[PDB]
Amino acid sequence: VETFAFQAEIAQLMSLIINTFYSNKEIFLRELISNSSDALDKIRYETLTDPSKLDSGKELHINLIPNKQDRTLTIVDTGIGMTKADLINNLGTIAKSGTKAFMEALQAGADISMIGQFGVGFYSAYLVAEKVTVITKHNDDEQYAWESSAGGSFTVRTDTGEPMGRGTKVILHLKEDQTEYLEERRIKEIVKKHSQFIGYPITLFVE
Ligand SMILES: O=c1[nH]c2ccccc2n1-c1ccc(O)cc1O
Repeated sequence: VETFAFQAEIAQLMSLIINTFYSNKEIFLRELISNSSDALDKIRYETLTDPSKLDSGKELHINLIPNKQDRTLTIVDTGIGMTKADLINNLGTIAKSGTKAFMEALQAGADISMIGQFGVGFYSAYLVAEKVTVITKHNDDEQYAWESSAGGSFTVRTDTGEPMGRGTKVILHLKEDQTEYLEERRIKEIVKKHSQFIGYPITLFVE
């Protein structure tokens, strides 16, 4: 198990998110589904020039799996996935995002609301989760599990668990007061309101 520090600005962004009373928390699901769609688009385009890219799995979809017993909501996609390097760089640093302008924008006009337009939508997961685990398999690497309960650091380790072929699974370990996101009716309404036009099947697994 390797432990890494988040880039300073990401750590600051996470604390803000972690501690906010921002009301419209449901946007977290929109952001994760939008990230999954992007990942699926990526593997799908690459497969136009090289069909063998789908040897790890031909299905392109997104599944939502609430688990009331474990208090987890899991978002699984079969997109392009992430290499170890991608995990460390993309979830650990500002990378390609507009993080700095977002951090500045506490004086522009928008609050916590425009996160997704600044390329940092992923972190909205911390509005509802005390901890996030990301399990991922990219065609070019082994399967890895990234995890963080914020606080400034994250871990990365080889994942020997159930093989996924290719894709990314985000497991949200929900805060005790955010269990509404495990309710079928709530999940349905959020998908309909924010993600209805996503170009891949989004399937809710009923408990
Ligand atoms: O695993 C991934 N590879 C990607 C490539 C491009 C965009 C998003 C990508 N993702 C990705 C990132 C965050 C998620 O919540 C889900 C994902 O599938």
